[PDB]
Amino acid sequence: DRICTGITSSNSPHVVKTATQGEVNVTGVIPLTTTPTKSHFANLKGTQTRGKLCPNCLNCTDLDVALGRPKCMGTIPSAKASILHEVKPVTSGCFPIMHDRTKIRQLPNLLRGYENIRLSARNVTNAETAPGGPYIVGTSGSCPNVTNGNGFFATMAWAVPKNKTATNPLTVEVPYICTKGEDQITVWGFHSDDETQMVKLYGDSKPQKFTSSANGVTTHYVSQIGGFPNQAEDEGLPQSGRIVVDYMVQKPGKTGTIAYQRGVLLPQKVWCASGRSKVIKGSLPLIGEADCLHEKYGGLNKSKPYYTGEHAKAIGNCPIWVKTPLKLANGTKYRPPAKLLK
Amino acid sequence: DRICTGITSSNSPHVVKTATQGEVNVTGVIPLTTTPTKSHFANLKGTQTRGKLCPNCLNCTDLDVALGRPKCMGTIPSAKASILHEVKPVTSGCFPIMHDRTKIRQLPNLLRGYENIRLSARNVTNAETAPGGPYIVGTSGSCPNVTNGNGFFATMAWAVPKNKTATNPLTVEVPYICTKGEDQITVWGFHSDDETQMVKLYGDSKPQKFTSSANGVTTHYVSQIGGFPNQAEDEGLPQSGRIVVDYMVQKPGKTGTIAYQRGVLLPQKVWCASGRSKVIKGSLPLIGEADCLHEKYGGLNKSKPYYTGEHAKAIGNCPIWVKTPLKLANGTKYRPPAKLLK
Amino acid sequence: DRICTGITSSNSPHVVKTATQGEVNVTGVIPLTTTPTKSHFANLKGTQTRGKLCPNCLNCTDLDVALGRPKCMGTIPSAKASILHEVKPVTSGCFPIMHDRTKIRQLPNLLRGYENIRLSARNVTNAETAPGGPYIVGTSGSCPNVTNGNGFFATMAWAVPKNKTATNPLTVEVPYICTKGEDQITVWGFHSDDETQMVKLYGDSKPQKFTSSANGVTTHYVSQIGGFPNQAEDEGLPQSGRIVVDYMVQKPGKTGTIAYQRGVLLPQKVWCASGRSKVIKGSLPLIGEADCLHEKYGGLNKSKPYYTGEHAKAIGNCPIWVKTPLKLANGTKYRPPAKLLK
Amino acid sequence: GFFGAIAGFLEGGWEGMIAGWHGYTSHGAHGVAVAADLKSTQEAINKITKNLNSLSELEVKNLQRLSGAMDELHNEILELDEKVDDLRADTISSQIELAVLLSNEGIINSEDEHLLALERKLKKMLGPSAVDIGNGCFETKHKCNQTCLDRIAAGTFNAGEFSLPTFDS
Amino acid sequence: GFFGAIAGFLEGGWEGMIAGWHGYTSHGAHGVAVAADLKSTQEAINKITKNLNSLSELEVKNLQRLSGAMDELHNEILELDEKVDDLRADTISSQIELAVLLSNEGIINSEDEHLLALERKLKKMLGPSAVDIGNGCFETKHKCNQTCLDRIAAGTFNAGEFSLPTFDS
Amino acid sequence: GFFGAIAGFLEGGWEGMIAGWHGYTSHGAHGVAVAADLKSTQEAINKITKNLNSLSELEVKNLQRLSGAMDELHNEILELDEKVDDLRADTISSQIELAVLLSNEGIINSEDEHLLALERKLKKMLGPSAVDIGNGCFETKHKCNQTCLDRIAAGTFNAGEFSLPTFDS
Ligand SMILES: CC(=O)N[C@H]1[C@@H](O[C@H]2[C@@H](O)[C@@H](CO)O[C@@H](O[C@H]3[C@H](O)[C@@H](O)[C@H](O)O[C@@H]3CO)[C@@H]2O)O[C@H](CO)[C@@H](O)[C@@H]1O[C@@H]1O[C@H](CO)[C@H](O)[C@H](O[C@]2(C(=O)O)C[C@H](O)[C@@H](NC(C)=O)[C@H]([C@H](O)[C@H](O)CO)O2)[C@H]1O
Ligand SMILES: CC(=O)N[C@H]1[C@@H](O[C@H]2[C@@H](O)[C@@H](CO)O[C@@H](O[C@H]3[C@H](O)[C@@H](O)[C@H](O)O[C@@H]3CO)[C@@H]2O)O[C@H](CO)[C@@H](O)[C@@H]1O[C@@H]1O[C@H](CO)[C@H](O)[C@H](O[C@]2(C(=O)O)C[C@H](O)[C@@H](NC(C)=O)[C@H]([C@H](O)[C@H](O)CO)O2)[C@H]1O
Ligand SMILES: CC(=O)N[C@H]1[C@@H](O[C@H]2[C@@H](O)[C@@H](CO)O[C@@H](O[C@H]3[C@H](O)[C@@H](O)[C@H](O)O[C@@H]3CO)[C@@H]2O)O[C@H](CO)[C@@H](O)[C@@H]1O[C@@H]1O[C@H](CO)[C@H](O)[C@H](O[C@]2(C(=O)O)C[C@H](O)[C@@H](NC(C)=O)[C@H]([C@H](O)[C@H](O)CO)O2)[C@H]1O
Ligand SMILES: *[C@@H]1O[C@H](CO)[C@@H](O[C@@H]2O[C@H](CO)[C@@H](O)[C@H](O)[C@H]2NC(C)=O)[C@H](O)[C@H]1NC(C)=O
Ligand SMILES: *[C@@H]1O[C@H](CO)[C@@H](O[C@@H]2O[C@H](CO)[C@@H](O)[C@H](O)[C@H]2NC(C)=O)[C@H](O)[C@H]1NC(C)=O
Ligand SMILES: *[C@@H]1O[C@H](CO)[C@@H](O[C@@H]2O[C@H](CO)[C@@H](O)[C@H](O)[C@H]2NC(C)=O)[C@H](O)[C@H]1NC(C)=O
Ligand SMILES: *[C@@H]1O[C@H](CO)[C@@H](O[C@@H]2O[C@H](CO)[C@@H](O)[C@H](O)[C@H]2NC(C)=O)[C@H](O)[C@H]1NC(C)=O
Ligand SMILES: *[C@@H]1O[C@H](CO)[C@@H](O[C@@H]2O[C@H](CO)[C@@H](O)[C@H](O)[C@H]2NC(C)=O)[C@H](O)[C@H]1NC(C)=O
Ligand SMILES: *[C@@H]1O[C@H](CO)[C@@H](O[C@@H]2O[C@H](CO)[C@@H](O)[C@H](O)[C@H]2NC(C)=O)[C@H](O)[C@H]1NC(C)=O
Ligand SMILES: *[C@@H]1O[C@H](CO)[C@@H](O[C@@H]2O[C@H](CO)[C@@H](O)[C@H](O)[C@H]2NC(C)=O)[C@H](O)[C@H]1NC(C)=O
Ligand SMILES: *[C@@H]1O[C@H](CO)[C@@H](O[C@@H]2O[C@H](CO)[C@@H](O)[C@H](O)[C@H]2NC(C)=O)[C@H](O)[C@H]1NC(C)=O
Ligand SMILES: *[C@@H]1O[C@H](CO)[C@@H](O[C@@H]2O[C@H](CO)[C@@H](O)[C@H](O)[C@H]2NC(C)=O)[C@H](O)[C@H]1NC(C)=O
Ligand SMILES: *[C@@H]1O[C@H](CO)[C@@H](O)[C@H](O)[C@H]1NC(C)=O
Ligand SMILES: *[C@@H]1O[C@H](CO)[C@@H](O)[C@H](O)[C@H]1NC(C)=O
Ligand SMILES: *[C@@H]1O[C@H](CO)[C@@H](O)[C@H](O)[C@H]1NC(C)=O
Ligand SMILES: *[C@@H]1O[C@H](CO)[C@@H](O)[C@H](O)[C@H]1NC(C)=O
Repeated sequence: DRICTGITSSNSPHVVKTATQGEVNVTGVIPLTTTPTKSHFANLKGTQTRGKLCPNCLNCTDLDVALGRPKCMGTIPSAKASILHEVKPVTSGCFPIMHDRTKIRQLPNLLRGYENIRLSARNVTNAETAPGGPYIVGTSGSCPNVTNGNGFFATMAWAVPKNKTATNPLTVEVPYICTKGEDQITVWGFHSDDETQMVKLYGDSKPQKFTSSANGVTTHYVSQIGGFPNQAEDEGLPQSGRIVVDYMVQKPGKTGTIAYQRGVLLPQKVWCASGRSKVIKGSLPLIGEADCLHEKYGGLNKSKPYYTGEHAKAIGNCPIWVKTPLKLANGTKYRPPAKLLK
Repeated sequence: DRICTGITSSNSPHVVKTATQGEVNVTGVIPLTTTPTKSHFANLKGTQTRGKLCPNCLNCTDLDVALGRPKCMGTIPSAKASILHEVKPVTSGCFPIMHDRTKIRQLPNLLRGYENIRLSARNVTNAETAPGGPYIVGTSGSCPNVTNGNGFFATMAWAVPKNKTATNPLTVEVPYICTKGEDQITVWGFHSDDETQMVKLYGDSKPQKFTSSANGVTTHYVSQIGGFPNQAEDEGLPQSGRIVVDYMVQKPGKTGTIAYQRGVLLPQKVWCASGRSKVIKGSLPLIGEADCLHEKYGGLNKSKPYYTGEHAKAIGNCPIWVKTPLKLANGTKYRPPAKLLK
Repeated sequence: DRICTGITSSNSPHVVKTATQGEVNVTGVIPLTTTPTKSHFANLKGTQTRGKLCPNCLNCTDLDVALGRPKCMGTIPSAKASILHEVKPVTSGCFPIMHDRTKIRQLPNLLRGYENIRLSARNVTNAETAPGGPYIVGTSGSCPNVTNGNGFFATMAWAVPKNKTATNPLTVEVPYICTKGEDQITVWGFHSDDETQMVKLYGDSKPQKFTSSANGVTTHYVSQIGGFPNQAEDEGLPQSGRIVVDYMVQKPGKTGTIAYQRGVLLPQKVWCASGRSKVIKGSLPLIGEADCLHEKYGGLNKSKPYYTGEHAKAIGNCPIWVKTPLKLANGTKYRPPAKLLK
Repeated sequence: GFFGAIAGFLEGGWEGMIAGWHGYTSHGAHGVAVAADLKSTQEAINKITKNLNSLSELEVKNLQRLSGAMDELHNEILELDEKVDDLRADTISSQIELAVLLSNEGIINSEDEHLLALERKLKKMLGPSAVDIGNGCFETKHKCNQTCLDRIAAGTFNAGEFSLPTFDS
Repeated sequence: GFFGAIAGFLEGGWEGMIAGWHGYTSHGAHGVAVAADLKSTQEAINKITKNLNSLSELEVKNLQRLSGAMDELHNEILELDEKVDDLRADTISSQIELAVLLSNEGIINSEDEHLLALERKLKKMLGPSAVDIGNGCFETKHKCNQTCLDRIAAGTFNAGEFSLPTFDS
Repeated sequence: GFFGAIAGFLEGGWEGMIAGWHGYTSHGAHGVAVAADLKSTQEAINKITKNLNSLSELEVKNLQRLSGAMDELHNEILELDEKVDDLRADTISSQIELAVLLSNEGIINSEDEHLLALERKLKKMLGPSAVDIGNGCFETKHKCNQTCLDRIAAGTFNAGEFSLPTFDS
């Protein structure tokens, strides 16, 4: 009489990978993979999320807040997780900017990159005593106040010169100004207007040249006088003219240098930013919470160790991407049922 | 009487790697490695190859075609594999360019990077009505026609001003112009000439300034009047002067801006390019076909899974590089022949 | 009577990782990990170390040597290992530079990157016959000689113009000049001074413009006339004025182009550099020798194959970084002592 | 596997052991009995569980946006960042695929060790009167129907229930 | 290997089995006979073949030029792209080296399992009259010359050809 | 391990074998004797040593500063270089962790093979009069005190010292 050892025969629909035996069939498997689905973004659990540079300086753009617009000036906190919702952000009024002639659009997206950001603790450069004639810090309607009046970006001073005269390039030397080992983001620009209005506000009616230097990087601009572009991302008709605006990143302890002429929107309130926040491209009504933010799939919480789908940047406690669905053999290699015995 | 189990003793010239036993000798081995040899480049099987931006606009350079030279204007297809044969491409005539003063040389190599490219579907900016005086779209011998005459790069308009007068910087606003989410590559430049000829063609004989702005990137040029460099990559003697040419990459939906004076070769026919072609450094008489293009070894078809040699960029169905020749043990660890038995 | 096989029970304080059995206790372990300690930097064994661009042109800065200062001109060798000790290097006198307005500070750190470097084998551009009027190669005290006198950076010529007159931009064409497939690092700049002194030395007292072009990269400067910054990194009182200096990297066979006016410190002695030296951030009294230089831990010699600690760049025969301390099981899984027998 | 093939085991599934994966068969006048050892299977199920825990420990850095690289100004950098992200994803994925492969091979190959273990558990409790074939089977001097077999799977068997010798602990 | 050394097997090559890698020897008045099992060796040759197929599945992204990075204008980017290419090549190469190492170790270490399998195939067909030593060898009550041995390698043997007992299927 | 549990071995440490990791016990009127085989343990110690040498061969490119990327001018490149350095460090670290894990698992799992080898060394030298249980133990027809056991660990034993049969080489 025989008493033997044997293994089972069973339903083995799952196929697994094996180096020695090639692809084998198996009783059961524990899948390690999943294809998540596109859902909305949420609050990264262990850290803190952003998307609006400011919550309590409500009804604005991110860019508006970046530029230092009158009402859009809220004391804004930290994160260590940030969502990038507008790849090319827009302004919501104030004085008409010719956005596309500089890198200025991305200024919020740059700021977003830091943990700690702050409007200012002063303003860098005396707008009145600035090189070139004594200036009257121009202000403009088209940029209301808390009380109404005329506004001009806390960011920059609208240096309109009394003693109206043409000027050979003047140099300001925008100093560091900040606390700690923060960075400084200086913002500035130049106003230009039509032939007639140019002579009115400044004693010159020809293209004005502007050159900046910071961390070895030089930029050079030449103003436009006539036929400005069909006003957009503005409010209401100082349409005679426009502003070209640019930013300047000053690393800790370093000095910037703006050579300028007429229409110079000198810098004033300068950002100081520090730390590194983890940034990702998302969509921003941030509903509830997830474990891990995926650029595509979005708010998504970890179930299995690996995931299948579209690879993309993701932050937080994420499953790791994998080329193919992966299964862990939880059973026995398929054996046919046996009567091949005697 | 004994009946035992035993293993063989045999020729075991091949040595293999083993974690537990160190380096062991083995009966046979299946090598997984090879050192390919430098051979010519060929047509990447599963995709489609380039090397000449255009086949049917024959006898030219790639740069010539890039610049929009009169005869070098062939309706050019797609690839998804491209070969980069000239690291620093040359022009084959037309008006003498001062190539080295801008990034213009690489323009083909940039274009090559895209799957879909196209000469134009229009021309951007009215050469006649361009800011500054009414222009007569200059044409020049040294750049023949299909019929002979005077040529000037479909790319750009030779804006020669009637009413010859000096000009403060004028701004054009080079618009997007393209179909789909393509990119636009705008091309432009400025002609300069000797003292006398400068006053003749334009009413001014002093260095002329030129500034462009696109996607936040600014460039600034100052023309040369005298002692131009020993003409090269040209045809025949409008040697009085030269052209400095540059390109401007407009991403989808974005506007470029050229501030300019006298000698302005305005843009006209503008490239639209889309898709991504896989590019590699090669040599270009493309003979027959291979499986995988290697920067060094070149046309090369997969035999074994891994390869030894020089690492380099490679596209297609390639073997993967490996530090050392690798062998798969196909046999038994070396045992000495046995009479150590009783 | 029973004779059995058994394994030991012993002190098993060490815990190890195992895929099948989870974390197990083990008799003994061979640790593969270590946390090195911060110690000084030393001479990388198999290669050759740098830190001072020059040893025998003693008492100087690296920048001083870069700039071609009179006494700081030592015939300097090779390495294949280099230490970067000053992230933002300083000058030790000569004519006062306005360092922060260009990328010039990093010039040594760039040079350091090459194996082979050399002061010059000539000087590029005739200082006298340079475009613009005949120049008297200005020299200045504040920059002593081997014998005392007036010095000005072997690097550059202080092109002071006899026939004092204002000048429309003039173009020089800085040629390649070098041996082999080396790179060329051209150095240049512009002197500026107060209103009165400007008219004295050059016939013009207004902001002077300067534009360079090399390998498609354009830079543009505008001189300052008044209120120069509180002199620093200088010697002794030609405080009327300052120098802004910049460098230009010419790849093999390529020509540079400087458009300039008044105050032009033309280039002269031009660096040729070749090869690639392995560079790392360190601190530079180089004491004795190590096996492997770590940015943090510093001079450090290999004991175990892996290391725990702070990841950082490291060169030479280094242990490889690892997230967690790793041990190799050298013994038996913990078994409790046995009387669970009958 | 390669062991069972050479050392003539039966590549024979026994549909019927509804419970365990591995156990004992039993052959005679009664026909063929079948049993499943409830310790070989819980030991197999445990191994797999731990392997799952090991496979699920791997931590890999997050992989996010470049802080200073701007969406329209630094596109050539941003491209190289896309390439880096892709190559990371690819490399680790291929490593994960390898980890699991080795894991699988191991789990699969183990079965023949369970069988070889189960067989030694049997040799002991069948006593010295039995005869080991080499098959993973035993020639016994007594009958073994389902109740007998079930007692071998439970470890509650006595060769001595049927007057034969025994190994005493 | 470490098994054969401890459990006193013979680290003995038998030049002469021209065919298989593993088989049987045979010792007596006739001297020493040698045979090679043609199933242990085709099972070994198959394993290796599949391992080769597994090793040859690994796909790794192509690794090409940066589309927007230009040969004279973006050299600092292009350098970082060279570095990336090199580090990729290095990482995957080291992973491939590991995959093969594990593969090799496995293929090599398997031999002692073949031997242990072959031995069980023998214990069965030599019948219950034989005596297992522990060596991987058997003391038999009958002579076994080359014709006898060749019949054990073929699996066509009968202890009963020489009037002795047998295990019946 | 999973083998010893199923095939009822003793998960029993024998504190007392001060020398080897693995060896023999011995049970009777004399009580319990203990010995350690000095060949199973030097074979285990060797394996580990080589594994250490294998683990210590891995070469990985140096990882240094970008030559043309300058500390204040190219910060967006330098950042992407930090990212690259970090991701390299992470990937290889995770691979090294895997190599060692497999190494450990192997070293640990091997013990039951040593035991199984040691047991075959015993079956031979105890002779044909002994009885293999399946336990990794043997029922003998003679007493075996410490001096007898020490002679089994040394391989210097003769079943015949006590008039019983023997297997002759
Ligand atoms: C700028 C201006 O004065 N425009 C007012 C005016 O516009 C037309 C009118 O002057 C007319 C007179 O001949 O000429 C037109 O000029 C051009 C024409 O545009 C060209 O196409 C053609 O080629 O040549 C013509 C002749 O030169 C003018 O277009 O009339 C309108 C309607 O009545 C007024 O709204 C304009 O006044 C400005 O209105 C805005 C609101 O819409 C503001 O209230 C302006 O007040 C500020 C401001 O808030 O921005 C007050 C600031 O203190 C001041 N800043 C400084 C530093 O002085 C600014 C600044 O001067 C202007 O914005 C410059 O454009 O104005 C109010 O002046
Ligand atoms: C430019 C020109 O007119 N050159 C022709 C001429 O050259 C010498 C001659 O004029 C002479 C007269 O005193 O003076 C020399 O001037 C300089 C000297 O170079 C300096 O070294 C010194 O310092 O000062 C001197 C005094 O100023 C001239 O060098 O003579 C030669 C030989 O006879 C002619 O070939 C030149 O005419 C041009 O020839 C070329 C072919 O070689 C073309 O056919 C030109 O025709 C075009 C053209 O095809 O490019 C026709 C175009 O319609 C026209 N474009 C526009 C917008 O007007 C261009 C354009 O004017 C020129 O290219 C500008 O250089 O010419 C033909 O004029
Ligand atoms: C530059 C100069 O001449 N300074 C000397 C002088 O300075 C004051 C003095 O001239 C005074 C006269 O009215 O006016 C002051 O001018 C300004 C004032 O600064 C402003 O604040 C105000 O707004 O307006 C005033 C009126 O314009 C001057 O500041 O006096 C001092 C003390 O006596 C002298 O040291 C100055 O002479 C120079 O001294 C230095 C050493 O300190 C050198 O020895 C100079 O010699 C060189 C040199 O070595 O650099 C010799 C070179 O050959 C020469 N190079 C060339 C190309 O000509 C240079 C070069 O001219 C100067 O460096 C330019 O500043 O000088 C020596 O002249
Ligand atoms: C082993 O598994 C495979 C699949 O893993 C089974 O065959 C598959 O049958 C299903 C039923 O819809 C199909 O989806 C698959 O396409 C089939 N396989 C393939 C690769 O085409 C197979 O029946 C299982 N069992 C056995 C005994 O092989
Ligand atoms: C610098 O900051 C101050 C507030 O700290 C700004 O405030 C006033 O600006 C007006 C402009 O017309 C000046 O006339 C006042 O002297 C400033 N102080 C006040 C409120 O009395 C100032 O605008 C900022 N920068 C400038 C433009 O100088
Ligand atoms: C992922 O995990 C978290 C668990 O914290 C989920 O967050 C909860 O969202 C539910 C929505 O049904 C709310 O009711 C809870 O208030 C949230 N957490 C708790 C318990 O406070 C999240 O919804 C999960 N799913 C995904 C994909 O985001
Ligand atoms: C095992 O293989 C090694 C090589 O893999 C054999 O020794 C080599 O002999 C060849 C003959 O030309 C040389 O190329 C090698 O240099 C020798 N080895 C080394 C590392 O130097 C060896 O003879 C083989 N067989 C045995 C039994 O060891
Ligand atoms: C814009 O494209 C047109 C063709 O679509 C170009 O064609 C002619 O250019 C000449 C230049 O002298 C003009 O006089 C004609 O009016 C154009 N049309 C024709 C052929 O009659 C034109 O050159 C392009 N750009 C310019 C320079 O305006
Ligand atoms: C690599 O593989 C391809 C196989 O398709 C080879 O391509 C053939 O080239 C031969 C040259 O002898 C021609 O006769 C054939 O026309 C080509 N393919 C076919 C069959 O149409 C290629 O030559 C191989 N070798 C290398 C290294 O390129
Ligand atoms: C097995 O090792 C663990 C540690 O590797 C031992 O328990 C540890 O006791 C030490 C003594 O100071 C502590 O540092 C650890 O905190 C303890 N373990 C943990 C994880 O907390 C254990 O005693 C060892 N032996 C056995 C039999 O388990
Ligand atoms: C070019 O190199 C030469 C040495 O090779 C430099 O030497 C002298 O410069 C002075 C400047 O006043 C000239 O007057 C002399 O003609 C030069 N030669 C000598 C020593 O007689 C020269 O300075 C360098 N560059 C310049 C400025 O031309
Ligand atoms: C790392 O290894 C080297 C061994 O070459 C050590 O270098 C020696 O430094 C000692 C200091 O005690 C000197 O006495 C020797 O002159 C040096 N090498 C020899 C033998 O010539 C180095 O000190 C070691 N330790 C570290 C961490 O740097
Ligand atoms: C708002 O605007 C008025 C003038 O336009 C200005 O004087 C006032 O300071 C502003 N409001 C504040 C800060 O109280
Ligand atoms: C070729 O050139 C002539 C004048 O040079 C021009 O008028 C003509 O349009 C061109 N050929 C064509 C497009 O028919
Ligand atoms: C040092 O300086 C003097 C004048 O300042 C100069 O003439 C001389 O050539 C220099 N020394 C040398 C090179 O002999
Ligand atoms: C073991 O038994 C032998 C006799 O066979 C005796 O010589 C020896 O003393 C015994 N050892 C001990 C310590 O009991």
